[PDB]
Amino acid sequence: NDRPLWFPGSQPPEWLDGSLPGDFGFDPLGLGSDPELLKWFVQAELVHCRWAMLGAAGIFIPEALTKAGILNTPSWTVAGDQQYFTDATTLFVIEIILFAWAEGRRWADIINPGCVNVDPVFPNNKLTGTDVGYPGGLWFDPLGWGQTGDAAKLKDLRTREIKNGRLAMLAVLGAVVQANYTHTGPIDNLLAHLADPGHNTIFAL
Amino acid sequence: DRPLWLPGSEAPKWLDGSLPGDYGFDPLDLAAEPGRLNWMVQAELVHCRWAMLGAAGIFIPELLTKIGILNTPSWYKAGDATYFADQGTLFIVELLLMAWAESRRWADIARPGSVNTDPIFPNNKLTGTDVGYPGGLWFDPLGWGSGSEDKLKEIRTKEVKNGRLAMLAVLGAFVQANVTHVGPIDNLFAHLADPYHTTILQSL
Amino acid sequence: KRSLIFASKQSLSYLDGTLPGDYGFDPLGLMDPEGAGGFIDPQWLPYAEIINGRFAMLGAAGAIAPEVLGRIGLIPQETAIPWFQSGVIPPVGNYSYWADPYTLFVLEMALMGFAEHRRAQDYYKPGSMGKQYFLGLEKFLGGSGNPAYPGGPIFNFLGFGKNEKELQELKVKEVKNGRLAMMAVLGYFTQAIFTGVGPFQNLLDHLADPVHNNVLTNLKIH
Amino acid sequence: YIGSSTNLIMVASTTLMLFAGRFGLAPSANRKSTAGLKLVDRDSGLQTGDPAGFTATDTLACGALGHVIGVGIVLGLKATA
Amino acid sequence: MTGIAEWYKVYGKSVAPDQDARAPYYGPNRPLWKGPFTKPKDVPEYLKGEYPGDYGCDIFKLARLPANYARLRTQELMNGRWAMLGITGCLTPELINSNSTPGFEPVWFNTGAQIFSDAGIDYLGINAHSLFAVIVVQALLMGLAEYARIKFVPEGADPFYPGGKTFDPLGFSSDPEILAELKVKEIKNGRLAMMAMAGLFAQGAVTGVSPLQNLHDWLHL
Ligand code: CLA
Ligand code: CLA
Ligand SMILES: CC1=C[C@H](O)CC(C)(C)[C@H]1/C=C/C(C)=C/C=C/C(C)=C/C=C/C=C(C)/C=C/C=C(C)/C=C/C1=C(C)C[C@H](O)CC1(C)C
Repeated sequence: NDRPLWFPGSQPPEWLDGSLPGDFGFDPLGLGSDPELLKWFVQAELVHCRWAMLGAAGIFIPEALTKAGILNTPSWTVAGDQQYFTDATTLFVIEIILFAWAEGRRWADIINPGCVNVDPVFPNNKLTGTDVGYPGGLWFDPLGWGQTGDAAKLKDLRTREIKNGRLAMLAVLGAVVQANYTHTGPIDNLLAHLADPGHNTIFAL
Repeated sequence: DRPLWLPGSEAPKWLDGSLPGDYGFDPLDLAAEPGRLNWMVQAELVHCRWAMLGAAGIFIPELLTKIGILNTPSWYKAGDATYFADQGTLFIVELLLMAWAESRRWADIARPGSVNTDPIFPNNKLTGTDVGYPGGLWFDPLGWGSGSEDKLKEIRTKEVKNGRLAMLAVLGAFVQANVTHVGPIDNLFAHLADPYHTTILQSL
Repeated sequence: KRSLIFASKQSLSYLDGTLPGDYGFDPLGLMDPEGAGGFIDPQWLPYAEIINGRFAMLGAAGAIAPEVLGRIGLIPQETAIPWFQSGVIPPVGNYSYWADPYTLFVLEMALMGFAEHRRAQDYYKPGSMGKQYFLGLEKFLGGSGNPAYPGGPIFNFLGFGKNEKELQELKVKEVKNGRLAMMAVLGYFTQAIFTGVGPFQNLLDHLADPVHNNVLTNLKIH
Repeated sequence: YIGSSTNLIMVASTTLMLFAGRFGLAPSANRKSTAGLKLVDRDSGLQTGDPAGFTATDTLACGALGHVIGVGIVLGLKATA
Repeated sequence: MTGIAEWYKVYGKSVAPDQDARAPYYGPNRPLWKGPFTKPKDVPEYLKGEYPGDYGCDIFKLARLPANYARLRTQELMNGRWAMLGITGCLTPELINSNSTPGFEPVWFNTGAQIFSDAGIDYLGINAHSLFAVIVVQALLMGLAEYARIKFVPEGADPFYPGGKTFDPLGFSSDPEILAELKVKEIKNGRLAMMAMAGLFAQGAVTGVSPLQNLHDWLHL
C-alpha cells in the first residue's frame, strides 16, 4: 500500500501498513512492532494529541487575546500560583477523583472493548461506537458527525485530527521549553521574531 | 452475568453466583481455599450487623443532640460517664453474656442444625435453615425472612449493603473523630457550610 | 538428597539421614562408630544434643521473657529484670525470693534428681521406670524404644505425631529450634559479659541505631 | 576507622592471603608443599562448595595467617614510622 | 584448550563434572524472579530458559514476539556493557585523588562542565574550552565503530558475540559450556551495572553529591 512517507526513499516498516489514520511509516526506532503494544500506543497517541490540543488552545488563545482583545490573563506559566474558589493541593485531589471514573472506563474499554458502552444508571443510553478511542454517543459526538457507514471520509477526518494534534503537541512542548529559557511568554516572542527574524533567534540570549 | 465491582472483568471462580451481595470483589483471593468461604460470609454478616447497631449509637444520638432532643454525651466520650454499674463490671458482664451468645452461634457454624432447641424448655424451637439467619419468635417475630428464594436474596442483599455502608461509616467516625477531635454530625454540618475548605487533606 | 553444611568423606560414611537434624556436619568426627566410648558414641550424642537443646529452648524463652513482659507492661517492673540479675549470679544482681538461693538450689537438686535419675535409668535400661511402684503413676513414665522421645500419656497428652511423616518433620523442627536456642543462649552469655544489659535491651539498641550499636562499637564493655 | 591505614593494611593482607590460597599461590588443605616448594594436589577429604577446592579450614588458615602478617606489618610501620 | 581457557578454577557452580556449567540458569529447573513463589501464572510460555539471564520476568509482555525478544536481548546487552564501563569510569576517578581544587573534578556528573567553562579537562589533576574538537572526533570515531559493528560480520559470527581473535583474544569461550555460563555472568554483572547507574542518576538528581560520599554519609552516619 504505497503512500506518502515521512522519509520519501525508505521502505515502510512491515508492521505498519497505512490502515491506521495518520500512518506515514515513521517507526525509526521500531517501538510499535508488537501488535498489542501498537494498539496501546495508538490509544496513547490519541489521548496525548487531544490533551495537547486543549493545552495549546488554553496556552495560546488567552495569551493571543491578552496582547489584544479583552481577556488579560497575565501568563500561563505563573497562572498556577494564584487564588481560586479552592486551594491547589485539594483541587488536585478533586481533579483526581473526578477523572478516576472516566479514565477507568476508558481503560476498561481498551482492555475489553464494548463493556463500558452503557450508562450505569439508565440501561438505555448506549454510546454506539465500535472503534476504540472514539466512543461517540451524545457526549462525545453530539453534532452528528463521527460516523460515515462504510467509507473513507472518516479516515480522512481521522488523519486531520491526528495531524492537528501532533502539531498541538509540538507547539505545547515549545511553549514549555521556550518559556523556561526565554523567560517570557509565547505570543510576544512571536511578535519579536517577526520584528527581527534574523538576530532574534535561539542564539541571541 | 451480574454487575461486578468493575464493569470489565471476570468474577473469581469461587464467588460464582450464590451468596447475597456477590459482586466478585476478591482481588486478594482471601477466600480461595475451600471451606473458608463459609467462614468469611458469616464473619462479614457479624461485623455488618454489629456496625449497623454501632452507627445508630454514634450518629442518631448526636443527630438528635446537636439540634437537641436528648442531650446525650458524644460517642467518643461515653466511655467515661459514670453509670449505675461500674465500667469494669459492665465489661465483665458483657464478656460472659457475649460468651454464651457467641458460643451458641459458634456451635451452629461448626455443626449446622445442632443448637436449634431451647435448653431450659425442650419445646420451644428456633425457626432456621440457613446458617447465619436463625429465626424463631425472638430473632424473627414477624416472619419476614421465610418463603420464596427470590425475596430472600433481595432482603438479604438489602441487609448486607446497608451493613457494608454502616461498617464504612463507623470506620470514618473512629479515624475521622480521632484526627479532627470533633463529633461526626458536627463534621457533617461543618462540611455543608464551607465544603471546599473542609476536607481530609486540610486536617493532617 | 539433603543440604550439606561442612560434611566430609569421613563424616558422610556414618551420617546418612536417619537422625532428624542430620546434615553431615561432623568436621571433628565425634560420632564415628569405630571408636565409640562412654559419652562420645552414636547413642548418646544425639540424646545429649536434644536435651541441651530443650533446656536451651526453655532458657532463651525464659532469660528474656520477664524483660519483654515488663517492657509491654503486664508483670511488675521489679520482676522485669535481666536474667543475670535474678540471683543466678548474686554479684551482678540479686533478688529476694521466698527462700534463699541455696535452699532453692537444694530443692532444685532434689526435684531435678528425682526426674533426671529416672530419665537416666530409662536411657540405660529402657522400660525400667514402669515396673517399680512410684506413687501409682509409674505406668505413665514407661517411655518408648527411643530415650529422647518417651511420648507417654504425660509427655504427650495432646497426641502429636499420629502419623510417621508429620512425626519426623516435627522432630526435625524440634532439633532446629533447639540448635537455634542453644546458639541464642551462648549469645545471651557473651552479650551479658560484653554489654552489661539484657538481651532485649541489646536488640532494641541495635534496632534503634544499627550502625553505631553492634559488636564493633560495643566491645568497649560499658 | 574504615579508612584508617591499619584497616587498609589488615584488609589488604587478609585479602592477599585468601587470594593466594584460593588461586593456588599458597599451600592449602588440598595443596601440599614438597621439599622443593612445589605445590602438589592431595585428597584432604573435606568437601567444599568452592569449585577450585577452597575449604572452610583453608579459609580459616588463610585468614589467620593474613591477620598475623597484617598485625606484624601494622606494628612494624607504627614502630618505625 | 587455549590461553587461560583450561583455567577451571573460576567456574562458579562445578567442583567436578557433577554439573556441566550450564545445568542451572537454563532449562526448566532454573532460578526465577520470585524464588519459590513462582507458581506458573506470570512465567510465560516462551521464556523456557535457552538464553542467559532468563528468570521468567515479562510482567508487561514486551518480549512476547520472538523477533522483538531477540532485539530486546541485544539492546539489553549493549546498555549492559556500556553501563559496566560507565560505572567503572564514574567511580575510579574518585578512588584516585579527590577534591575539585584544580580544573580536575572527582565528581562524575560535574566533569562534563569542566571544559565548558573555566579550565579544560586535566586528566588526574587536553585543555582550553573547545567542545567541537572532542565532539567531532568522538562522533567520527563512534560512527565508524557503530557502523562497523552493525555490519562487517565476518561470515557467521553473532554480531553481539563475535568471539574471533580481536574480541576474544584470551579465548575464554573456547569451551561451549564455559561460554554458556560466562554469558550468564556477563548479563548479570551488566544488569548490576545498570541498576548502579540508575542509582547514580537518581541519587545525583536528589542528593546532588558524589556517589561515594553518599555511601560514606549513609554508612558512617
Ligand atoms: C510548531 C512548532 C514551533 C514553532 C512554530 C515555534 C516558533 C518559535 N519558537 Mg519555539 N520551540 C518549539 C516549537 C516551536 N517553536 C519546540 C518544540 C521547542 C523545544 C525544542 C522550542 C523551543 C524554543 C526556544 C528555546 C526558543 C524558541 C523560539 C521560537 C521563535 C523563533 C524560532 C526559533 O528559534 O526556532 C527554534 C526551533 C527549534 C529549536 C525547534 C524546531 C521547531 C519544530 C520542531 C520544527 C518546526 C515544525 C513545523 C514544520 C513548523 C511549522 C510552522 C508553521 C505553522 C508555519 C518562534 C516564535 C525562540 C524565541 O523565543 O525567539 C523569539 C527561542 O528562544 N523555541
Ligand atoms: C541466635 C543467634 C544470635 C542472634 C540473633 C544475635 C543477635 C544480635 N547480637 Mg549476638 N551473639 C550470638 C548469637 C546471636 N546474636 C553468639 C553466638 C555470640 C557469641 C559469639 C554473640 C555475641 C554478641 C556480642 C558480643 C554482641 C552481639 C550483638 C548482637 C546484635 C547485633 C549486632 C552485632 O554486632 O552482632 C554481633 C554478632 C555476633 C558477634 C554473632 C554473629 C554470629 C551468630 C551465630 C549470629 C548469627 C545470626 C544468624 C543470621 C541467625 C539469626 C537467627 C534469626 C534472627 C534469623 C543482635 C541483637 C551486639 C549487641 O548487643 O549490639 C548492641 C554485641 O555487642 N552478639
Ligand atoms: C527488566 C524488566 C522486566 C519487566 O518486564 C518490567 C520491568 C521490571 C520494568 C523491567 C525493568 C527494566 C529496568 C529496571 C531497566 C533499567 C535500565 C537501566 C538501569 C539502564 C542503564 C544503562 C546505563 C548506561 C548505558 C550507562 C552508561 C554510562 C555512561 C555512558 C557513562 C558516561 C560517563 C562517565 C563514565 C562518567 C564521565 O565522567 C562522563 C560520562 C560521559 C557521564
